[PDB]
Amino acid sequence: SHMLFQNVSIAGLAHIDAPHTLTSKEINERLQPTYDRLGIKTDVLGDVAGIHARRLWDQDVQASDAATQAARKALIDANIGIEKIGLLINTSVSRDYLEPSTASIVSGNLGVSDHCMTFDVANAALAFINGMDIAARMLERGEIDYALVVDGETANLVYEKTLERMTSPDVTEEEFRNELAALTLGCGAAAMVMARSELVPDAPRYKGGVTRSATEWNKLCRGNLDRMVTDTRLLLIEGIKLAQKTFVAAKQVLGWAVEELDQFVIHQVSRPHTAAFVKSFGIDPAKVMTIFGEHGNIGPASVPIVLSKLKELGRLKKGDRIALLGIGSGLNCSMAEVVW
Amino acid sequence: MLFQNVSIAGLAHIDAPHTLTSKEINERLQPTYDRLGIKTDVLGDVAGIHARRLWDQDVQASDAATQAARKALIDANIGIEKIGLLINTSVSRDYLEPSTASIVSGNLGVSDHCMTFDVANAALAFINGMDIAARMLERGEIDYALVVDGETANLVYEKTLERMTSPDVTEEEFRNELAALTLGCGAAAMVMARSELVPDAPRYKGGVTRSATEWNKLCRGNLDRMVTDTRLLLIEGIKLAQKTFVAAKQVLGWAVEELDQFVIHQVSRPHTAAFVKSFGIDPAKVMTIFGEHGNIGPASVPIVLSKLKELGRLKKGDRIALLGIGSGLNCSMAEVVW
Ligand SMILES: CCCCCCCCCCCCCC(=O)SCCNC(=O)CCNC(=O)[C@H](O)C(C)(C)COP(=O)(O)OP(=O)(O)OC[C@H]1O[C@@H](n2cnc3c(N)ncnc32)[C@H](O)[C@@H]1OP(=O)(O)O
Repeated sequence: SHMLFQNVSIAGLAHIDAPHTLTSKEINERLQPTYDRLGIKTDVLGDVAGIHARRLWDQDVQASDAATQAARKALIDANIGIEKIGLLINTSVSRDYLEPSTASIVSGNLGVSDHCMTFDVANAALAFINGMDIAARMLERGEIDYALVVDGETANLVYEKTLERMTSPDVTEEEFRNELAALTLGCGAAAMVMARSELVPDAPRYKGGVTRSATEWNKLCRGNLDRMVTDTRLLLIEGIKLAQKTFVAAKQVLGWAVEELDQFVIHQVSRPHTAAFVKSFGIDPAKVMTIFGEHGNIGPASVPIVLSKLKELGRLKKGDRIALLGIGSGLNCSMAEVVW
Repeated sequence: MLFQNVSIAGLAHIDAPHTLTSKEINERLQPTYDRLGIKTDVLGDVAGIHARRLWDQDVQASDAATQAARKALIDANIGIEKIGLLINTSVSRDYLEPSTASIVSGNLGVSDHCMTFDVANAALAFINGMDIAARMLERGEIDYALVVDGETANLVYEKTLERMTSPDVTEEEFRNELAALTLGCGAAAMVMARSELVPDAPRYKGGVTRSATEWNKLCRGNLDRMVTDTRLLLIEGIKLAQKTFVAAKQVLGWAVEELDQFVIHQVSRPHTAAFVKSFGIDPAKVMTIFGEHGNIGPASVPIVLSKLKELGRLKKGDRIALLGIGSGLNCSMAEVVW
């Protein structure tokens, strides 16, 4: 077994693209006076990070609202009603309150039954995969028939407040550099219905995978509702080191050889980080979908949004082996397999 | 069915160092009380919370949690290198990213194999964390798990007492922030293990979970503010608690006279009284610390369990019912055999 999941399936999947486009060109317009004062002559967003646009919601959209929208769409995709759901996990970085959980708010919106178990999982960009594993352990055992894993991310306030701080006459070069990665974040949402395979014999299978950690690096990227501070240089170097460890494990437990994988669904922090990742493991770039260029980094929703987009694009065929991979602040790294 | 091979290897709590009495709070509120014409001591006489504990300045959730974790490892007689899973279940949190668990894990020096993340579910999350860990242990993924929880209410007291002493405060504003004045600081941590590793240790059997998520608006909390519909929350909270207990009677086979301790969420005197009379539970079998510690959120249940353990009270075979509940509303009831 190697503790891989048996008879756990993806019954439904969906994403929501946030409606309002914010271009790096617009951003650079606002920041230009500060660029000039600091003597920055390069387009650090568009050319260095490789981000050309990102999407935002309306101001009044909460994490629970975006998650609820994705969940209803996924329920339709699995062709089931909310009454079938025995577990709902919300995995987002964004959250409505410290208490109650965002999951309870989403569950109240959807109308789950009084038998439905709900809670949040938080773990930066890897939480959706953590949520899938937790649901999978219940599904494999047969405690429930169907689960929802949900995730809505809102970056509105971080853009609003970061831009104000950075266009201050008094902003220091250090603060500017520290906060710049915030302007690579994006809004979006995703949700997945997982099921016992017996109920959905033709659905994709989720096998799980492996995780490794380097929690001595927990200071590298710190975020709250209106601020994210990031050591981008160190994140890259230490992130890659951690992935290599995780890849050794993936080869032991998953039996992975890169040329035998059909798709790589990778969490994205920037264009150069992704290029370094791919170069490191000899991955065929044709096997790596990216949406960072126009959606930026959607935190823990990124992986399932990309998977959902691949499905919607017709890129996924029966029997395709799909690798889910990411490095999340912590640091953590998880790699898991789906067989379409 | 129930967990078969899961034990509690170690357990610990931290009581916060500074006492804030209700008498001391009331002296501060008094001129607000004299305006508005309030002549009742709600905290002391009605809620029955006479004191709560605060941390030193700038103690973070992660610091409190790390403190409890080091104690719980000592209690379990294991080094951090044996921990394959660390879950942080606190309401309080350092940041949105990364997990507070990664910060505690960094403090402790966990290994590069150790899986970590947060579970958030108001005052229920410790029991949720226990069950998540239990499923991994049963499945052979790990040998030992830490479940940790540090709560800090310092800021909520500072900010709330500011608002309540404002010359503008109205009585309705006062009433819907009053519950914030029943919260308290503290921390707890638990080591869970595969039973073959720790044969004399208490067994955790798991339990049953019910929800009333239509009531998610009734208690809303951030670091600096908690707004609470006290009346409806007490009424619906006990409604769900009553339903989960009925479910527990069915699947765990529970009958009241056959349980030796009830370890319940620590809310208030009337909440407690209302629940205990529903099922004719002996109040002598229900340890309470809110009188002096207030409501410590999801850490309340394991803090009580730890105090019972340290009291040296419990005997082998004692059936201990863990009754958790949290804003949501969510309720979970589970059994430990000592
Ligand atoms: C399974 C788990 C089991 C756990 C146990 C059960 C949990 C269930 C809950 C689940 C939750 C989930 C998780 C959580 O923990 S979420 C947090 C919830 N915690 C709390 O609400 C604790 C704080 N509240 C209380 O202790 C009670 O609700 C109080 C004491 C407030 C009322 O208590 P009681 O029933 O006695 O109300 P009464 O109407 O008969 O008293 C009237 C008198 O008191 C006065 N007054 C009243 N309210 C307020 C106020 N807000 N502001 C100012 N004053 C107030 C009033 O003016 C009057 O004074 P006087 O006219 O006579 O001058």
